[PDB]
Amino acid sequence: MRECISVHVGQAGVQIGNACWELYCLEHGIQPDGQMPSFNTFFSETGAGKHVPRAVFVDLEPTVIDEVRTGTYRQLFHPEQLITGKEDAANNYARGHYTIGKELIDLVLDRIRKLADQCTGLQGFLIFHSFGGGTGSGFTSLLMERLSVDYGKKSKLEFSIYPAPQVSTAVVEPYNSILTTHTTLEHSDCAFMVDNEAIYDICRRNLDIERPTYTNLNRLIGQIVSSITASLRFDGALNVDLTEFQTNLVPYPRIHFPLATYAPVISAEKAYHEQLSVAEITNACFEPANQMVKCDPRHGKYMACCLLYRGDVVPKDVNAAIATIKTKRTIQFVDWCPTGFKVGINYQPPTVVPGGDLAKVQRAVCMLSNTTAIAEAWARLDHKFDLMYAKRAFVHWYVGEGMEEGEFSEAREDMAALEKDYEEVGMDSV
Amino acid sequence: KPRMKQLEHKRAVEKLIEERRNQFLADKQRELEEWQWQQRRQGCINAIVE
Amino acid sequence: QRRIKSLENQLDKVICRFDIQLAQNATLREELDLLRIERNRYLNVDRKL
Amino acid sequence: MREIVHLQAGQCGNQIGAKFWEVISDEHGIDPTGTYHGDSDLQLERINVYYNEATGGKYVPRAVLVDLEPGTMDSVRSGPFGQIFRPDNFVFGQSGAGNNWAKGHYTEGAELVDSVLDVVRKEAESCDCLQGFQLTHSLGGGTGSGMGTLLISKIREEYPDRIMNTFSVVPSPKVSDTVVEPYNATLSVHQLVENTDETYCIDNEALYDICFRTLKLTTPTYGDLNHLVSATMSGVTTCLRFPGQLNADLRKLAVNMVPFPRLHFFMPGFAPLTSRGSQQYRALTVPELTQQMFDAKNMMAACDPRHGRYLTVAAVFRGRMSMKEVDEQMLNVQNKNSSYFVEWIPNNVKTAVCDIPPRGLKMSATFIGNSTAIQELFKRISEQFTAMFRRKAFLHWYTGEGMDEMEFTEAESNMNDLVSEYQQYQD
Amino acid sequence: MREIVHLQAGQCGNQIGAKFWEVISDEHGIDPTGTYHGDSDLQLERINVYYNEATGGKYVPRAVLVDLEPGTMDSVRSGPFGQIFRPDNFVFGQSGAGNNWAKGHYTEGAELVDSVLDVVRKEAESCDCLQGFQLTHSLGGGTGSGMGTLLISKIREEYPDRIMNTFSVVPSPKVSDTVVEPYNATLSVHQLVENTDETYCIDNEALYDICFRTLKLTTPTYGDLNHLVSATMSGVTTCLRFPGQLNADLRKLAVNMVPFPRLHFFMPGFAPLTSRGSQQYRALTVPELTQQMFDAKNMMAACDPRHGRYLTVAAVFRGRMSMKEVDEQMLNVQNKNSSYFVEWIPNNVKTAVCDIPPRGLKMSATFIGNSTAIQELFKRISEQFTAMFRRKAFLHWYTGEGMDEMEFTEAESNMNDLVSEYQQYQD
Amino acid sequence: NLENRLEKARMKAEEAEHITSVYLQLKAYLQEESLHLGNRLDFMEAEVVRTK
Amino acid sequence: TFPSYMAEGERLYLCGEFAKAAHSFSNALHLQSGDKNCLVARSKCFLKMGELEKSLEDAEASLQGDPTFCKGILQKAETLYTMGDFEFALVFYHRGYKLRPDREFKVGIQKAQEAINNKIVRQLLGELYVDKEYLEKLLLDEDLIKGTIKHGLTVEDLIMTGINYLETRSDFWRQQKPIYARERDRKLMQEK
Ligand SMILES: Nc1nc2c(ncn2[C@@H]2O[C@H](COP(=O)(O)OP(=O)(O)OP(=O)(O)O)[C@@H](O)[C@H]2O)c(=O)[nH]1
Ligand SMILES: Nc1nc2c(ncn2[C@@H]2O[C@H](COP(=O)(O)OP(=O)(O)O)[C@@H](O)[C@H]2O)c(=O)[nH]1
Ligand SMILES: Nc1nc2c(ncn2[C@@H]2O[C@H](COP(=O)(O)OP(=O)(O)O)[C@@H](O)[C@H]2O)c(=O)[nH]1
Ligand SMILES: [Mg+2]
Repeated sequence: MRECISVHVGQAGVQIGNACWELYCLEHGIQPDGQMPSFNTFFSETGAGKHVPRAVFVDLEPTVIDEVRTGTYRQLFHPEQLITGKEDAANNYARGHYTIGKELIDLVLDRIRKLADQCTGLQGFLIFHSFGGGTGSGFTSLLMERLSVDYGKKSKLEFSIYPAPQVSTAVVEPYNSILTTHTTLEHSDCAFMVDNEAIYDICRRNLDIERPTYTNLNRLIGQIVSSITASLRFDGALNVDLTEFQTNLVPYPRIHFPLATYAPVISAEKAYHEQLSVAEITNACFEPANQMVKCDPRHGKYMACCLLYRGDVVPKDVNAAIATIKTKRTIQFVDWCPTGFKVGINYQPPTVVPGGDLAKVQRAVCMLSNTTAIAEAWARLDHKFDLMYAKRAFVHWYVGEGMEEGEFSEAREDMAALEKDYEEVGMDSV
Repeated sequence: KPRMKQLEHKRAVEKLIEERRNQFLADKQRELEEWQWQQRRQGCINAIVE
Repeated sequence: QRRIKSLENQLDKVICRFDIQLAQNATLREELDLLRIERNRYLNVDRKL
Repeated sequence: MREIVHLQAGQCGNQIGAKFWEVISDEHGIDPTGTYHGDSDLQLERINVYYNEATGGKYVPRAVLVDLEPGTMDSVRSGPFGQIFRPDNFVFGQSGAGNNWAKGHYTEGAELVDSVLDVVRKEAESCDCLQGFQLTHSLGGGTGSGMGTLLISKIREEYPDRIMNTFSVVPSPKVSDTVVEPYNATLSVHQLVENTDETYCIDNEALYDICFRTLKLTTPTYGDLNHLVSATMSGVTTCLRFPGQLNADLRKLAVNMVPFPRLHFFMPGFAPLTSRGSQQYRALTVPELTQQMFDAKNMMAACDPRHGRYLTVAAVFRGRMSMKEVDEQMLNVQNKNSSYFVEWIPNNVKTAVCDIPPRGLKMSATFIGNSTAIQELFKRISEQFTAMFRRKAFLHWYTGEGMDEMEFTEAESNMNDLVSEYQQYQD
Repeated sequence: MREIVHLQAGQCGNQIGAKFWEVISDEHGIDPTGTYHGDSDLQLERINVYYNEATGGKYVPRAVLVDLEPGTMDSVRSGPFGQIFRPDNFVFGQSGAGNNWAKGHYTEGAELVDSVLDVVRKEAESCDCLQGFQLTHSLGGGTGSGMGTLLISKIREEYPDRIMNTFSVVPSPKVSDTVVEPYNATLSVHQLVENTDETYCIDNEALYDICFRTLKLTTPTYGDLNHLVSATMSGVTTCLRFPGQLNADLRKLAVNMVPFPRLHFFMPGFAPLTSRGSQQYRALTVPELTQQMFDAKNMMAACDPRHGRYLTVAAVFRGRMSMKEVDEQMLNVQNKNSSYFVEWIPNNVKTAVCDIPPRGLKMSATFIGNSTAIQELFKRISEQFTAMFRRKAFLHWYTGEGMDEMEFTEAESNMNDLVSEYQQYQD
Repeated sequence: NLENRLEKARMKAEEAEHITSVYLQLKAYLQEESLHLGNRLDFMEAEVVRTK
Repeated sequence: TFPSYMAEGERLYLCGEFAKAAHSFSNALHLQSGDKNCLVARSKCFLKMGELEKSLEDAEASLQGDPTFCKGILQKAETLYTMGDFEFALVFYHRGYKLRPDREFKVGIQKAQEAINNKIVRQLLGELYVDKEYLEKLLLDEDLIKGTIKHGLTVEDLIMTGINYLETRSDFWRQQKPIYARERDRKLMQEK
């Protein structure tokens, strides 16, 4: 009676969900078919025994969303809420938001409204997409525009695949990233940022296995979502819901872009050789090597941090695990937020997926914080846009897709004030 | 009694899984056997030509 | 000869596309009224309030 | 489902085109009669992209075959996979086009062009979501360029929202095979610059060496050369007919490539091209394929990329692999070799991964590349044209059939301004 | 149950009916002599429509075959399904009607009329509720144009109600078989407009086109042309001999295809007419048998329907089919070509659907469509008439056989009027 | 005669092409606004409550 | 510079939108002034946009340099005879045929011919089935929905922009086929 709706959009968002919904199937003991051998928050019940997930999988390209409806999990999902497309996005913001976006909205929001009516106590939303792809930029930002007026006060959480600083897949990717951040600033709630290359780095060093792929990439993203939302369903010593994440991750409405971190990411062999205590797993969060986004924390200042624990965590040894952090000087705390921390405690140790590379630990904590070191990550992306737009590089496709050129100038202007907020945050006040 | 009648409907509605899927497989073979029958009819007319 | 022939096929396509165009214009301008009727319904209860 | 009509028009076209259909049926498991006879199911799940179904298995290819004199077409018929095509599609005239653009673009051409667009219109209405067309011209020539250009132009006026890729053999640099090939090219390149989306210059001198140096074939015939050009077309369009991790429809591979709306000429390339008994001494990892992928010795075009600046390059990898390795090797390229890449678009490489390997090859990786070095080809044709137009050589056999000198002058102007556009970015 | 009394009249008609009687003989099962040998009771069921029961389970047909030269009827006997015909229902004169409407309508013929009306009367009142009285024949000859239109006349007086269909052959536009064709045809179209109630104009020139531009045949025999026509017939009387979902007999295909008493001349057309090599490459989705019917080509009447405004079209579909696909596709037609369909009648299209398909197929149809394009057919014949009476050419052979000149002029007038009225409703 | 009725219908087609474009843009203004149409009434429904 | 603006603008022109194409054509004029190649390209994109007068300005300002550009010779189709009155445009259609044959020029020549010899009822006669759109795009102006703002412009501007071209095409069809000539055609047909 306290459920939340998760919408997964795009090539990225669907494949995250396939490696994320296998975690909910394994935590609750849900079968792939959909019947039992509590559920309420992420699973519905059609009064018979066939558990139906309250998720809508929307995409513009049918060839990937077809794999969900033909594979093992074809019986679990409702065949009509799992909506396909007709024409693809082609990494265009101007296509998925203005040309082919608008033709797949009169029924997608109809699915969300019917899933809203089936609930009684909804309080949150959860979105998976990527800032680089056309569907994850254009179609997402239209959904933010639609959900801001349809529902409003309801929380709208978000998980994204950030532009990797060093490597890239698309080359109009900075074009998509700036325009989707423009719409997400005012029509969203909290946008949890994850990139690709840092997960590739932590899968080398901490995880013993090499040659990682999108299967291992998305299972770790499935772990960060399962850890952040496990407090809804399992009783814990200190519980937390999605609307609580509103008031302690953002001090200002313009900044709503925190980061994730999974601390006990270890292989099967290496967990024999060290013991995982909550004192040692807490300061393993703050190391820049374990950071899930390539932002060095010494450049920035920590604004607010969240530590959601799982399993047999003892709260006696979590404040001692934090009092060690505040005394050491490599984490920067200054006067305008001397509190800076929170924890959430759950009683469910993290499950293990068959064939997975993670070790079945009992003390899993996920570190969720917004830093001012995102400014230098955005100090290159606006420079990235200003290096391509300086002589009108690829934008003829955009103005060929219903886009007027005039928003790009005020997309600069609205984004130019964003790091002007960042320099206002970092300065001390006397 | 409400539990076992929803379970009773569970067996009753999953029998329409197997009946309609078998009907679909029987329908596609029925139209396929029509295609051979028209082709084996053409085999007979190509005989009397020969 | 082929000119006249090809030109017949051409005129056909033109008059046929014009026809399907009037059709979509007629599928609309009915559903435009379907966006005017509730448009002519709330402001009568807006002006009521 | 997206659909791609394969318009083949001309000797070199109907030739490689045939090969294309052989190196496409094998994958989708179709026999030389029209019937699914394959292993995995993933093969008929997307047959709706090149093969329309007929009655009971007959996957009739959506290919419109055009020429001018029954001959190349009859060869495609009387051959291997040759009867799969629907009779109507075979649209031919009677007279030849003696490599004279005028003939294929003016006097005759028109005569058959009407019929050609008829079959195209028909097979365009039998589509769920037309992605675009896939022309195959021999440029330098008549039934090739002369006709293709006419058809290409007509299509772009009828469907102004479709990606028309045009795998075209470019007037060879060293040994040409047509004394009037320069003339043809000039007028051709002019049209395929304002009426196309992703051309692919499939030169011959290059291909005739890649088989001599890499494959070490002792007697390379046209047969083998076409397997290479066919492979690229299958690669460009693999994520539209099979599953994957990072799919890439043609529109995507265009947006991430065609920079300013004119530099849309790309250089083709395949990945695992080793000889017969040399494989034993060579692994097949993303690292290895990438050496070859970017090796300029394995480019199906003539221009050397190390004499210009890669504007934007893409690669449609097909095979079970590690996205990390893909990014890692591509990253190294941009860094290790930076000067050879343009700087105003930092991310200069695009990766894509279809998860259905080619036949008898665990990992294949087609590479398409917009390299400024293409200036050479354009300049060469412009240069050769310059010599002929000057002393008005073989022109009564062109202007004789309706083609004023001003037409060829205008043509030269355009071809030369394309070279200007490219060099302006190299510096 | 209702029945139809064929009146196979005229040489051309004698033949048109012979291939037709073989076509119905098969659909129902009646073997080349009579003994039913079908494979589904659905056949025998209602055989009364075109077959009378005899002894030893024989079903001799109900056709008063007629002629004025004892030779064509003689061939009709010595042929294939010819023993079926009764040895008494063959009314044959001795003196041929040397291609002269007069010789057949006023002199030689008359003598035979009494005998024909007798047999007709007999086979006619030997029924329960006769539904029709067809008369297959040509309008450009002697017996047909002559005796045929007299039979039609005296029969519409004896039985003044039963539908009077008249599958007629109107002279071809270009090549003609006779010279005095005009006079004969013009005179026949006057004793047909104010008498019959469903004339179907079938033209040979048109038929040939549908046997070379659609059937890719090379040596069309008059016989093969007759089979296409016979198919149209079966279709117009299908929903009465075999069950269906929306049945429509002849009276219905009238109250829904003739918008004015006079206007009663309809053009025909079949649906699945594909060649052998292509028979397998094409699918038979209802959309396809809909495209190959509304096209100007698949029209057994040489009068481009693109130059008029179909006052009403029909479609006796035949074959287990989806009523949605039909109605839906028929609306696309209704709209896609609203500029070719008159408006004074909101919806112009009757959609009947049977169940038993044409022997050996999957679906079929007849495009019985009243168009204002038939105005052209009579105008070409009239252009010729006024270009002979003007000089009283080939008229000494007509005025002779008790015939006045005012009669000829009266035909030009009653024909000019049809053409004129047809245009008034085309505006 | 046939060219003269081609270009006349080619002319008549484009003035039906325009009317489609001006009607679809008229639709788009009504469609987005029908979303804000309900909560404006809900806000004013609470307005009758607050001044009650 | 100039080659980007043409290639998108010509492609936008073919792709159905004409307002955005003409903008891309217009930006190219701020690269080089006397650019006949692009001046005709505007006037192709401006005739299609309903309005007429700017297309004539771009048509003339093209061919004020040299009468040799056959593509620009096509453009003068929009002169008097086709825009109004009952005679002019053939004087240029013939002089274009003195140049390269250009089968498209002949189309204008056969059109400009013996036609030089020549409220509800008038609108329904002159305008075809789109006359249902014409009254209905005027009956939608008698409301309060007109006073709005879509993007920069107003909703009432769009509701009158379609009416403006339909009224412009009304006189264009009236000039080609006069109402006076329509009575003569009907009278001669009935009498004969
Ligand atoms: N972590 C993760 N990222 C993915 C996955 N799939 C795609 N991406 C990201 O998506 C980015 C590019 O977007 P696309 O590949 O075009 O996918 P998309 O965002 O849905 O856009 P469309 O393909 O047009 O629908 C890449 O840089 C990837 O980082 C995935 O399965 N896991
Ligand atoms: N790839 C490939 N190229 C070919 C083949 N046959 C001819 N060519 C090339 O086509 C060019 C000449 O084309 P041409 O025969 O004139 O084409 P046409 O004008 O359409 O007849 C030569 O330079 C050849 O290199 C072939 O089978 N495969
Ligand atoms: N379709 C078709 N038409 C025929 C056939 N035989 C004759 N005709 C037509 O009938 C005319 C021959 O005249 P005929 O029938 O002998 O004259 P009649 O018997 O005195 O009325 C020719 O103009 C042919 O067009 C046939 O087998 N099929
Ligand atoms: Mg996608």
